[PDB]
Amino acid sequence: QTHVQLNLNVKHKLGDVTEFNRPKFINFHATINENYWDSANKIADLRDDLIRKYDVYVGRETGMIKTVLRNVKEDPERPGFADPDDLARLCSQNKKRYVQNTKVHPYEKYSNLILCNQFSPFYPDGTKTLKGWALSQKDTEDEPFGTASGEFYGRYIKEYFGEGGESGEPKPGFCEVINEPLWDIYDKPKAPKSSITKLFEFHSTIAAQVKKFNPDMKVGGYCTAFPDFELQNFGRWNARWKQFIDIAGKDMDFFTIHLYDFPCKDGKQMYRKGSNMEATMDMIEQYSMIKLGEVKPLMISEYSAQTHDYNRKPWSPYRDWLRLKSTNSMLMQFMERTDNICYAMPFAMLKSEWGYNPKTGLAHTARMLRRENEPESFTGEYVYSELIKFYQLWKDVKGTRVETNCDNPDIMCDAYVDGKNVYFIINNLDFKPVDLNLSVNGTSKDAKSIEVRHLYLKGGKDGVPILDVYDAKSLDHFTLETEATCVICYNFDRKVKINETMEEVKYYATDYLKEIAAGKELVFNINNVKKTEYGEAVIRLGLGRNHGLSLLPELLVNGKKVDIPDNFRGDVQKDRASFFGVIEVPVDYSILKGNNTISLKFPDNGGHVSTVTMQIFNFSNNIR
Ligand SMILES: OC[C@H]1O[C@@H](O)[C@H](O)[C@@H](O[C@@H]2O[C@H]3CO[C@@H]([C@@H]2O)[C@@H]3O)[C@H]1O
Ligand SMILES: OC[C@H]1O[C@@H](O[C@H]2[C@H]3OC[C@@H]2O[C@@H](O)[C@H]3O)[C@H](O)[C@@H](O)[C@H]1O
Ligand SMILES: [Ca+2]
Ligand SMILES: [Ca+2]
Ligand SMILES: [Ca+2]
Repeated sequence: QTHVQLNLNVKHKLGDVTEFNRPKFINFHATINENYWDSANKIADLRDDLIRKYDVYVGRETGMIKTVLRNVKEDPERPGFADPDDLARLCSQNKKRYVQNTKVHPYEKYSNLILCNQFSPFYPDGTKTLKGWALSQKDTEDEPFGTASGEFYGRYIKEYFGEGGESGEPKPGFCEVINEPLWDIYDKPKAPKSSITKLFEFHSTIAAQVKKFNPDMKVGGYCTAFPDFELQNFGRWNARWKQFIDIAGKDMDFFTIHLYDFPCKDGKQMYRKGSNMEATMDMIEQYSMIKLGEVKPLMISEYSAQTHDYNRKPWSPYRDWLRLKSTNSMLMQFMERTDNICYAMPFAMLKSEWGYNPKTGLAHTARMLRRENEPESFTGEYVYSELIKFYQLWKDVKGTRVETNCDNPDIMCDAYVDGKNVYFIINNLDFKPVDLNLSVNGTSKDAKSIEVRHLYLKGGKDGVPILDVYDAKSLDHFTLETEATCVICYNFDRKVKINETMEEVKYYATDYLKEIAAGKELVFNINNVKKTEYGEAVIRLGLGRNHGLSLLPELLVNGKKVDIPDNFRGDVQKDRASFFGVIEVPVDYSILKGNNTISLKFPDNGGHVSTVTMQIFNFSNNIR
């Protein structure tokens, strides 16, 4: 059994973040003004049900800007530039439409828009628009590559957006440069395999042009389709994200990636959830520290699962479950880094009827709504898909973060206190049910009530997701289902008193990315660590090694032996080509000091230590 402990009087502080951020986390890939809200739905006022009742935020949109780019006339004075007058005209037409759409204006308080360009025709590779012209491909001193694309983007933002309501749509919170560019440039079938670093320079040019027209706008990149750092023995890291940080890092306000699990690609299960995405995110942060001297805010503008083996099938509840389980796990992991995550958006769109292909009968694979007669036919009014269960599960969750601990790296836990209510969230990374023994410490009173919410799969493969919601007189034990999530809601007679603090600080090494040779000591240094009287600590070993190679180095911390656990967060990565993941190693707090030496010795040759980082948890008093 796994012991899960909730210390509800102990605030968990990370940087200056102490509270659950619903807009940052409980959101989806939509806008308040898409016309799909307003027709063909069983629920008459769908915004009120989805946005208001469930308290769900938006969003991200690429289609409006694409339509303007693809239809704008060319500047007669400057070949390869959008005409400023026609651009203003098209933007004005759209702005007028927004201004007249008064029913959506009260929902602006739920919206912080991520704007982004689709790859084509924004990337200036010669692709022509519907008006028969291509964005300038020049790369001169006065017209660096992407100048015309950048000017288009900057002018679009300036011309279309207003200050809310009758003044126009509020400005975006964040401007991503370009969606999944290296997928199109390098990796897709029949990709041209043009210059990778040219794309990175393009980001600097775009940022400068956007900020010429819109000085306060945050710009980011590179919006990576598949951040797969270990590939080609870390050659992929060295050619891509390393270079992007080196070239454009100083010019970006935020970094942005996409994170998709592959639960079923030609019958293989290749997950990021668990230790793999920890390694990806640690490598971005660690190298940012080395090169830039700071961690850059990270956006995850799309995440969950891509379901290859089900993507030529019609809709099913099971396909939605594949997405749900990835979303819940990834979300917990992003919550653990809330101080350095600026936005994380599960990839679920509202309706995307544009994505329905009448040739094949295939609807879009990530929708909040589906037609009543699906999967048999794409007919009938729209009703919620199973993805609504995510928003049902997370309903109400807010408040001050408090300390949890669970003694199984495959179980993730978190908790938030909102007055009299406490939300205790537990997620399973294991592929079997896990029996939990629950302890709630820090109050003298029993809860007045307990509501259990449990999201799991019934009936195995091709089964259905179930959201069980029930009241419990007590909850000392609970079986969490395979890859399942529960949210346990405790309600107390009076407001819960939070009277202690646990402050988490994450420290980075002076170096990274070291090759492993058998019996050869690798030495890392983590310095200026601040200790208090009482604390705990975790060393985070990012390892990228072929299968068959040891994940159990000899570890010395300040000359003292520290044991490495057999179990780490998530799966052993069997169907992946190699192992890439962070092994989390608890370390006795008394071994640590301000300047620390971490030594690793492996028994075999090959692979790399990608990163060594450390989390310190400092307590206000002797809370253990
Ligand atoms: O990298 C593996 C690929 O497998 C293919 O079977 C799949 O079609 C392909 O999907 C693509 O993935 C991202 C890049 O472009 C979109 C497309 O669906 C998506 O954003 C990819 O998964
Ligand atoms: O494919 C054209 C449509 O794309 C929609 O947005 C998509 C694209 O960017 C976000 C979202 O998903 C990605 O995979 C991209 O393909 C857009 O909303 C529509 O109006 C069309 O442009
Ligand atoms: Ca990409
Ligand atoms: Ca990559
Ligand atoms: Ca494990």
